[PDB]
Amino acid sequence: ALLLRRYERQIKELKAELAMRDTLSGKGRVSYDDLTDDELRELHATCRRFLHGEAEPEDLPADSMKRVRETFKALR
Amino acid sequence: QAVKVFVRTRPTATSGSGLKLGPDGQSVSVNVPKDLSAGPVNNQQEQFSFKFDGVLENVSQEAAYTTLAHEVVDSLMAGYNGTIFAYGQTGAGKTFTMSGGGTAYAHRGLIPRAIHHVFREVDMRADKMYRVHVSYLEIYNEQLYDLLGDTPGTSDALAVLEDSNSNTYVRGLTLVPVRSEEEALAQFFLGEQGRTTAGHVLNAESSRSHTVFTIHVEMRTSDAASERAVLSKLNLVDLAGSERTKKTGVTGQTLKEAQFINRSLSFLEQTVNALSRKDTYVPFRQTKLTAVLRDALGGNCKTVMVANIWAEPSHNEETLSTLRFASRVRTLTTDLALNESNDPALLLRRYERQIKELKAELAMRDTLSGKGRVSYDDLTDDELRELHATCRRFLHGEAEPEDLPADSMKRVRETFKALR
Amino acid sequence: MREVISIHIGQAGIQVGNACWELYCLEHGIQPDGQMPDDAFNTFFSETGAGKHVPRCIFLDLEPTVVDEVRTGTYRQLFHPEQLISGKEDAANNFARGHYTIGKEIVDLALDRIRKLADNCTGLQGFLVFNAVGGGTGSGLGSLLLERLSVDYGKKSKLGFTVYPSPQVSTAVVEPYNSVLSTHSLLEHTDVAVMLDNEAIYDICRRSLDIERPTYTNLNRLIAQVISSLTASLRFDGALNVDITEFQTNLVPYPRIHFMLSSYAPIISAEKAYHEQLSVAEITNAAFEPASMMVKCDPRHGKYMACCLMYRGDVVPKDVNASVATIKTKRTIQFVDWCPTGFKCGINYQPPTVVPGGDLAKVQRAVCMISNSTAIGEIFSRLDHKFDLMYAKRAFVHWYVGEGMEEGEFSEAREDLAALEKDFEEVGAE
Amino acid sequence: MREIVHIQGGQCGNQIGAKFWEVVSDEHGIDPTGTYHGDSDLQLERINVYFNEATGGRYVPRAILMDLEPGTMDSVRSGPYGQIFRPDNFVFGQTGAGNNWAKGHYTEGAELIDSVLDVVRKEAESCDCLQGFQVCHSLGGGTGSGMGTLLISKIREEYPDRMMLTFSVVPSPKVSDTVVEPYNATLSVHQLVENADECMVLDNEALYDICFRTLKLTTPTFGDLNHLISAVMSGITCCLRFPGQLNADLRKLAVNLIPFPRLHFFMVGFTPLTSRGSQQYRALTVPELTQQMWDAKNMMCAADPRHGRYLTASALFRGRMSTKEVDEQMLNVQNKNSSYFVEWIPNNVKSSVCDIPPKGLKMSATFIGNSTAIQEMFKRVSEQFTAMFRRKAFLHWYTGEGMDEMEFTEAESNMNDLVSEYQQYQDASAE
Ligand SMILES: Nc1nc2c(ncn2[C@@H]2O[C@H](COP(=O)(O)OP(=O)(O)OP(=O)(O)O)[C@@H](O)[C@H]2O)c(=O)[nH]1
Ligand SMILES: Nc1nc2c(ncn2[C@@H]2O[C@H](COP(=O)(O)OP(=O)(O)O)[C@@H](O)[C@H]2O)c(=O)[nH]1
Ligand SMILES: Nc1ncnc2c1ncn2[C@@H]1O[C@H](COP(=O)(O)OP(=O)(O)O)[C@@H](O)[C@H]1O
Repeated sequence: ALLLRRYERQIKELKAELAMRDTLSGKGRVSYDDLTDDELRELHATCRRFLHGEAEPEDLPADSMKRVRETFKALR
Repeated sequence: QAVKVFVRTRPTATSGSGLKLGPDGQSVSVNVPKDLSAGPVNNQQEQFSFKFDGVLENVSQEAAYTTLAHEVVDSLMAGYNGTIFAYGQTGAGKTFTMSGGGTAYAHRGLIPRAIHHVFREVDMRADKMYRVHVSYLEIYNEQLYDLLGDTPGTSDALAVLEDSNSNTYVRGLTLVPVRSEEEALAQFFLGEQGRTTAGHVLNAESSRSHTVFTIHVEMRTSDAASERAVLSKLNLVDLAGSERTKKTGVTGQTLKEAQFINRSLSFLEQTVNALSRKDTYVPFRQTKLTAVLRDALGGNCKTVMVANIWAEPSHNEETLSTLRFASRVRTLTTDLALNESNDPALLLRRYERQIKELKAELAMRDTLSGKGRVSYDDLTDDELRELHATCRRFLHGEAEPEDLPADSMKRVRETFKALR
Repeated sequence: MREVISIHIGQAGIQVGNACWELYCLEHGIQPDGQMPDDAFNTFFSETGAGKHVPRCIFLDLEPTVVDEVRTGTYRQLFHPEQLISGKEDAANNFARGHYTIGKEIVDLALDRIRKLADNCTGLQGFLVFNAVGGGTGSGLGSLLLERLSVDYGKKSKLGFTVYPSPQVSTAVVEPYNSVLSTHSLLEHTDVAVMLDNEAIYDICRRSLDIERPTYTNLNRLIAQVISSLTASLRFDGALNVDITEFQTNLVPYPRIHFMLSSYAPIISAEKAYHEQLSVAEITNAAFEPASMMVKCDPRHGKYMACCLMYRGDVVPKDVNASVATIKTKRTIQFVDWCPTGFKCGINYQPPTVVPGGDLAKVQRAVCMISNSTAIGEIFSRLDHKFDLMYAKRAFVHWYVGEGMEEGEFSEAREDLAALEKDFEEVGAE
Repeated sequence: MREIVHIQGGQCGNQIGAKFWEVVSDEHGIDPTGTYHGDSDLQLERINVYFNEATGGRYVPRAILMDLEPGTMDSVRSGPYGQIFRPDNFVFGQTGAGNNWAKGHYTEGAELIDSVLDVVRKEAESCDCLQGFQVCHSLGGGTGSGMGTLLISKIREEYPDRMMLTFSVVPSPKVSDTVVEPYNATLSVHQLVENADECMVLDNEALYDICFRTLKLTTPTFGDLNHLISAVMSGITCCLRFPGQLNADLRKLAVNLIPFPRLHFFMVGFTPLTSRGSQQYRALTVPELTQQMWDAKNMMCAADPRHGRYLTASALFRGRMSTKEVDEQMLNVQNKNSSYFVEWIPNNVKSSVCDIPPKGLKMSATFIGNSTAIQEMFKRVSEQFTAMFRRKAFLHWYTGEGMDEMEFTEAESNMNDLVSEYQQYQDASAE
């Protein structure tokens, strides 16, 4: 209710402040709000056997928990 | 997201004169015999061909499940909705497909195999945590009679309510949580006992009620803690047969209810017609069947209709009616939205996590910018990378500077070359 | 069958009861002795085997003089001798005296009498509680009686026809105090409260009846006429029957807000009578004129929320519908955005009788308009200032405390009427 | 031999039913003491539709009157035809429902409904063959709407296949009688959509317009409105009671009128409605009757058909008339006003003819039009219901009777679904 609205307004203000700081920073990266394309995590896990990488500021949930512990140690 | 209208044919143990054929598993053709006496060389209607998403001339229930609803159940565990409902002739094997005799009752039928695979999936996906509910309601004479739990038999407080959060549900329906396969089987077999079946000439125990068994899946992530939860459905529906109402005759709850079954089926077909025409409103309230399947057949649900047909020398008319309905159903295609819970506490916790991580990262970057961030440090201590690789089995952090510790030492040397 | 039990508390209650019972006796043809030379009296009178009719009323007071005037007056054989109840010491304009000290035994006896009256009722539409907010007998004893009735009887419709202090003119000094206290008391117990102001009724008498020298008898006669018009559908059949239980459902939007302005029309003497057509539209316009209100509360300040119209006499639904259509199309009258209907029209075929010796004329038509409006918050605004102005330094507070109260009760009442104030502002604002 | 069980509900319903029974007894030549005094074989031929024979020659109506307050049926019994009805068919409570649909449907109607169904079953089982029930009542009233909907639901459960006809007085558009009219109407329409097979929508303001513009009356009381409604309720079933050149019973009218089950609300009108001044000045011809029929002003519903589209329209004519005349006139009407008629129905006309016109009238005709114009009546009622429901005005009265708040939202959803249903078939295109 009121708590939800206030917390959402605080989140929006924090996002605006982060954007304002990125404006003076080198470049405007993604807001790191969420990861709708969870298939990107699977793509990163697959590329973990090759040369690739994408972390950015939020580290992307620590590289998606290190590609889900490297696909659970390659299915053990 | 398309509608996958499959067709399944009843194997005639008597081996009647079968006129159907399948050349490639996609198309089915029926040749009605032209009446020689009636207007010689003056009839001109013999052939009727249709194309569907699959035909099953004679297969076991295992094969039927594998080719029918495996993808739909997989979508259900992937968060999508699902709806498999059967239609066809009375005694054509609608109930047989929809959890019928099968073979030996040992995970046979469609619903028991479905719930077996559901719980196998829940066990295998030990990462995410699931909450499985079941419900089993019968539409008889345009009245909703819940079977699970107690059976009032009076349609008390049972009403289909509109989409609270983009899915139609049933108010007053006894939703039974399930945590093992055995109680799921027990609830389903209780429904099997409780449903109304009556004697009939085509089928010894005809199903005189549209039964709906909904498996409600409530996802939660591996970390859980109120993140991406709930709001997934899977409706397994066994409709009642479409009787010609020329053999039954007896009004003693064999014809009076047959009229209701026919009206519900005609309303369903009219809804299908309006959806194929893609008119604006396509009414769903004209019967309890369309009310229950409002989210299905449209909404955000992956529907796969099953058409149980019976190839017999005199069943050609009913078979063609079923095939025409299935063909007109194939026109439809619905949406697939990963709807999840709208819980207030869920939202609050999930984005207080957001606000705390945002302020933590903001403080870290502000301190690095103000006090000073030192890059290219500890380049000689490979023991730090070794410790990071060891702690990858646990929950821990890494150095943010120097390209995030060189992508966490190239993901700990690709997880020690995939654990060697 | 459709019986309504009448309670008259305090001097003003008993003195409007005199007018009310004279009016009922005249309407039913009941002679003052008790018997008259079908069953339309059942709402107000219960007939005995001998043919005498006894009214279902209770005259409650702590002062003996007002009751004794009835006991010695023409209506001595009419009312039940025990139904006339007298106290020993007056409450002396002290809410605490009439609510805590003297009121106890008297309200016990009153509850016993009311119980035995209700045991004589086949059906029971409700209670008509008539008192004067602004006096200890009226405020305190009436509040205690209403509390007990709500506790025991329960869901019966109690209509409190309270007389509130006028904005400027008044007869008592501690009137704001006991008015605020009784308002707090009856905010939660009476189901439909009707506000009446002596100042507004005086202005009505002066402008419409041309009575330059109005008195309490005249005020009570108009009040009795309003109550009779309100109850007319209980006794006489007509098109669009409206019921006591229907008043709340069609007039009270929220349980807290149930204070209602009342207005009667036409209000004319014989000399001015039969000089105007007195059409249905004209009398409806007059009833919705601000000057015809029986409360000093200009409706132009606020917004009408509900208006129940009670027509008596030769009134036809086409005429009432045209009149109300003109009312709605009029720009001066404003309803809230959330009540597009806002109207409860009711008609009755029995015109109100004329009391001989009164100033009201014989008119074939009559309108009793009872309106729930947010403008009524103005009177509470006046009293909440007149109260705290005395209260900050605690004038007359020793008197009230000496009969069993605290500044806690005064502060609770003051904040409760403040809650009513912001409630009115809420229901007014979009 | 196809009987009709009449039920009256609430004050408005009871008054309408009393007037209807007066008109029916007049048309059958029955005096208020029950003895037949018509001197015509056809009047007694099919009297069993509405009346039963007592031990003597008395003929008592097959009517059942309900109320929660006894005053209305006291007035009915004091009325001119008050003694014909069964003394046992007067069912009353003690305290009236204060214009509260919740009281009339859940709290107070629950106790009286058992007695009502007992009397209804007693009347219905006595019938040889039952065409169905007709319930006259008003939307926007406590006991009327509440008990009407509850009784209709119970009778639907008991006799699913029997015809259900309802004469509901929808609250008027412009001037409203009770404040809670939108609440009661919205809650009652939800029940009528699901239960009542055939429903007639009537508005008091439309009746006032018809009686002031065509009848040109000066002081039209409720007796006159009830008389017009009664004339229509007789005209709808005169094909059951009298020989007809092309007869059509209630089920035939329902089949030919209702395209889709939920669209069973009809605006109706009666002809020839002539003012006293121009009675001699009007010429009784079938073209004149049809011209007056298809006028929007003749409609007893507030909605005017010009805004909407006629899904279907039936006309039950009465009198010695040419079927060629009738069919040609209505085909001409359809051709001329094709814009107002649905395209995906080739003929929007159900014409029926009866050989016995009402007394005094050489010819007559009752009209029953199913058009999407009723959309605007439902829309207006929703425009009021939502305005009141956003602030929950008067909602505590309904909530304290044990009705959930969710029921109001569900009823509004159903009503808006009906509105959009009408809109879809208003602007639907062929092929
Ligand atoms: N409208 C109207 N108001 C009256 C009439 N008589 C008295 N009042 C009002 O009644 C108020 C006081 O009434 P009561 O409290 O009953 O007077 P009481 O009977 O001596 O009892 P207490 O004053 O409480 O001791 C005064 O403020 C007057 O304004 C009347 O005849 N008509
Ligand atoms: N046609 C007609 N309508 C009436 C009559 N009396 C009342 N009404 C209408 O009926 C509506 C609802 O009143 P009603 O249902 O009878 O009240 P209830 O019986 O207490 O539920 C009101 O809006 C009136 O306008 C009448 O005699 N004839
Ligand atoms: N492989 C099969 N496919 C279809 N029907 C079968 C098969 N094996 C047996 N049947 C028969 O199908 C019948 C089930 O019909 P059912 O679906 O209950 O009819 P309805 O469609 O009226 O519910 C059983 O009685 C069984 O004899």
